[PDB]
Amino acid sequence: SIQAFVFCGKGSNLAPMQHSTRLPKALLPIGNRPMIEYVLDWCDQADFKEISVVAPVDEIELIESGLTSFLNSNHSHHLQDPKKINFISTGESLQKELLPRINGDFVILPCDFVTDIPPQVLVDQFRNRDDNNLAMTIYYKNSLKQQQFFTVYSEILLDVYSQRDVTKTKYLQIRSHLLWNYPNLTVSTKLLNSFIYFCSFELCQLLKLGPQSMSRQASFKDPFTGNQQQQNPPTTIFILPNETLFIRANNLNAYMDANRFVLKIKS
Amino acid sequence: PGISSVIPTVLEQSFDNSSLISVKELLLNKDLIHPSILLLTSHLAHYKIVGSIPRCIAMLEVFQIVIKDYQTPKGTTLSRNLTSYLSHQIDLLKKARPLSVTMGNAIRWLKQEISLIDPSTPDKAAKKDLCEKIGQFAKEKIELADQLIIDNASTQIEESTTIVTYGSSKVLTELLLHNAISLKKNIKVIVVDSRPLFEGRKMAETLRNAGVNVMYALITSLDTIFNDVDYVFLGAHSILSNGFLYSRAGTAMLAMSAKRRNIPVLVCCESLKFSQRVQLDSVTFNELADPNDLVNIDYENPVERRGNKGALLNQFIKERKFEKKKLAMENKPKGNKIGGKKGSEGESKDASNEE
Amino acid sequence: EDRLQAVVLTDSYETRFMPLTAVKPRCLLPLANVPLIEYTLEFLAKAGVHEVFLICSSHANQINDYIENSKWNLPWSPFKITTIMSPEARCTGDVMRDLDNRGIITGDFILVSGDVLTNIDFSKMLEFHKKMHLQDKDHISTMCLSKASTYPKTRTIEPAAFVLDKSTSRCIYYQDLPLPSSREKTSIQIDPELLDNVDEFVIRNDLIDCRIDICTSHVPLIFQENFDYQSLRTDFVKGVISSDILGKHIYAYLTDEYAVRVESWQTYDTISQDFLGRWCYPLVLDSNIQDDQTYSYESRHIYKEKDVVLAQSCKIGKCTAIGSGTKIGEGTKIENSVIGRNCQIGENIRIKNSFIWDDCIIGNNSIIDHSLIASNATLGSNVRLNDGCIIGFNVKIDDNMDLDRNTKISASPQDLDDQTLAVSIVGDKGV
Amino acid sequence: TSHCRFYENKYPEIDDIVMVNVQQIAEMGAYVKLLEYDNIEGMILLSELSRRSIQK
Repeated sequence: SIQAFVFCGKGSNLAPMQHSTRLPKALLPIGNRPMIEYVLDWCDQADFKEISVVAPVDEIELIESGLTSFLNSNHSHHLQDPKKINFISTGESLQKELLPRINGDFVILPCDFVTDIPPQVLVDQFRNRDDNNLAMTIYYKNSLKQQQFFTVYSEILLDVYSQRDVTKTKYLQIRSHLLWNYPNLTVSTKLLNSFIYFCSFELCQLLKLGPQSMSRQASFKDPFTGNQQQQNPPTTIFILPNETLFIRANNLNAYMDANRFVLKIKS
Repeated sequence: PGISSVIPTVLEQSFDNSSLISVKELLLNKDLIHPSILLLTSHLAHYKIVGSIPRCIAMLEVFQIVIKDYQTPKGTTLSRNLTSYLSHQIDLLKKARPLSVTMGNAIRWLKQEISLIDPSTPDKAAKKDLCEKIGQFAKEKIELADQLIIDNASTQIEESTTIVTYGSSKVLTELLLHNAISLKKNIKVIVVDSRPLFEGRKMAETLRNAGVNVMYALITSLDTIFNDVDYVFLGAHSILSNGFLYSRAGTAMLAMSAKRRNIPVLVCCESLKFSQRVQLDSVTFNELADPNDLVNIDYENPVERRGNKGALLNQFIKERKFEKKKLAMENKPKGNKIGGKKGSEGESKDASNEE
Repeated sequence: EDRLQAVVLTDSYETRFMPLTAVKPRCLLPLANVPLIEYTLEFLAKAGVHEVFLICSSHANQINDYIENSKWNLPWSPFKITTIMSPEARCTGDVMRDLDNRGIITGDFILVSGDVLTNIDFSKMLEFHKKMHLQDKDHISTMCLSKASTYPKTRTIEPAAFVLDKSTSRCIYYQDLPLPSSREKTSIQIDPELLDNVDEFVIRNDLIDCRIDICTSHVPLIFQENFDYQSLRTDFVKGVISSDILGKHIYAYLTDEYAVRVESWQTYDTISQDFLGRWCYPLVLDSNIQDDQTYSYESRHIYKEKDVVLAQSCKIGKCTAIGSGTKIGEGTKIENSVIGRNCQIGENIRIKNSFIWDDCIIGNNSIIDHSLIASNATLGSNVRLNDGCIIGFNVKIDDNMDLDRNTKISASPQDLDDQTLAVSIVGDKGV
Repeated sequence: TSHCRFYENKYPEIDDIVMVNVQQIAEMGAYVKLLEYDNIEGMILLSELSRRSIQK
């Protein structure tokens, strides 16, 4: 009924410690408290039973060791290794592989986490409002140019479309048939997406018959068009993306931010 | 079980017959607890739609699901800890929010069933039949009862009628729908609704979705449509062996008004709604939720606003209490129609011997 | 902020209301026995205007007469009414230019375009505007917005678009598209210049239109400078914003209250329906602003005026209105309709979301399923119309008629179908 | 169209067994169509139907 997956990879995005021969992405003590410790704590809070961590080509035993020693654990944590890995997909290829072991619902959570917010309320939201998928966006760094933008809805709370600024046409575009049903659409500037995914019961059919998603974003939330043509088959409750806003200063990892995180922690 | 008590709000000097508060937000849940029940509790905590009849059905469904999930263990027998589990569940339900007579009856029936089937029988064979029997029971003591009610209404109700109702009496709604679409007759249906619950509004919406002409009403006046109103059905929850009714909100007021002006009121119910317990006032057993339904300034339910309201303890002594279930009278609801077709509420327990 | 002067636009878009307008104009026609400019006048009075500018052009004489009749020509009020002359079927640029040439205003002036019915307080808004002005020199105009009627599924013609701000409240862009009949465009481009100066952005699509602007002493100068502008919403404000004058900003304010401008027929119908319901509180028929009308609220959702004669055995519905001196024999199955003052009726009116204007003589029998009857357009015997049917001026309807959806009836006693004199689509006589 | 008897003759005998599909109850018993011997209605009175909630 309740199981979770922990994504782990290799330090490709980070620039100035990560390129060492024996040090992994999961075990990085950059800012006092360990990186995967937080994740473990979160898991514990969430009351999830059989949680399995997915491992890449690099580091096979180190993660196991981390899981076992150092720390209270008690619960049966197991480290499984899929084979089809390229990194040219971060975890999509792993997700595709692990699907018959999912009995009910699963949550996607990376190895790197910075958390301060209450985390039960996300789960509760996912449960209650008849939501298929729910993601999170958090405020810009408060402590003392070209930016990234995403779609929001605030009074029900809903998500629509996702585009960054790396590879796109210079001017913005809004579809017509994806407006006559669900009218009001809002775009915010300050918000930063943490890349946390929640999945319901019927999602396993997509990642075995016809995959298209890259970096776990393309063919997951954006194909919710119930107008115009009707060509791509919808899987049944209609396809609906969701988003929520939170106050506390803690966010994602994609660019150079470790140094800022370090500055932040001592408060 | 987990964690109990630790909650705000005073005991209240006026009206304290039953305990007032609970488990809403989940933390450190036990391994053996089925999540469906938890989900149901979460729903009920802030529910709009269900009332009396569908709740019981939902409970039954949940029980069936649980049964389906469970198999006879190696060490412990089939009748070893099942009863204990049931008791625990009941306790949890009580903790969440007080329950109905129908639910109790269902529980009793379940217990009887458990008593009936001997543990020496083949296990697979047992629940195969047990589940079927449960299904049959569900069909009979609910859907068939509803059908019977409908048929009673059919013979009695005149050639096209103006109908007035209150609450979320699902059976009555169904009947109305049938009248509108299946048998096809004129339906000038009037629905009344209060502040704390938006049940009436929901009913109206549903009717609109089916294509029905509805008249929406509130507390401030009722008589404005009366002084014209010809035939009325009341909101139902539970019946007593007095001849009285334990129902929702200002239904009693409506009944009184009806008594005063022209014509009495009538209520149709299920044959397994009746109790053998008795009471005669709105002080006996009060059904309570948190005083928060009128804190938000009207309109919709989830809003979150900045204003003035929110003084439960902030200012120099203030209490904002309410009631959900009240006492409906006897001399006015002359009609009672069940699985036994015809009779009066003056015959308060004529069917209790027959069952 | 004492002593004010404003310019109001009336008879803005004729031919948009295609069935009507030939001798009697557009704005002169009532909503439900009461004209639409009256509300505007009331609003102006509430505001505190001392000098009123008003434009007349098409069928102007009658409008002028009506204005004269209404009790504002006398010096009891702080304001006087003056007429601005303009050629047949005109825009707003030319008129603005004319006004500029004439040259009177010193300080603040308000331009209201279209047909606006309001139930809102504006003193606070004015105060806010003043405050904004005090804040910084380079500041232009104020605008109003409101949340739309739930879901736009029946309202098909106009879907608005606004890109606003939280702190200072500012917008540049606006867009409209059709779609439900035949789809076309699926892309809209947005300004990428300077954004991070204010940081916060709130985009809202479906909102109720009115077109109101509280303007400072900049607009006429701007007009004088650049003579290429035609309309204010599409060209002017946007132009001003787009690197024309450095540092110039606008202000915005939101109100949830009912305020709708009229443009089409279905919209008009919806407005009428809203009025029939108790949606408006400063504007209801029982209060009576004119002090000559005697309408009062009644049971089973009906509006009525004194003395209405009707024969025995009746059947009445909801959200209706019946005028004074409406002499009815047998019949009436009234469901969701407006009927004007004094209507002689022979027998029976099957009413299913219908409409009737000022002074209509109806003969024998009519099965009506959502249709409108205009002023002095008398109905003969046997009237049968489907949904959305609209009749014009002086239509002397005789024996036997059948029409369907989207059909339009003329007013001329010029080009359009369904003729006035001697029947409609059963005989050809007239111009 | 669905008709025709299952056996050789139209009308049943004495002591023979038949299966019935019920349509409506109360007032008489069950004047109902047969699935063993023709589609024409056959009736039971409210006495031979039950032995040991019956109307439910």
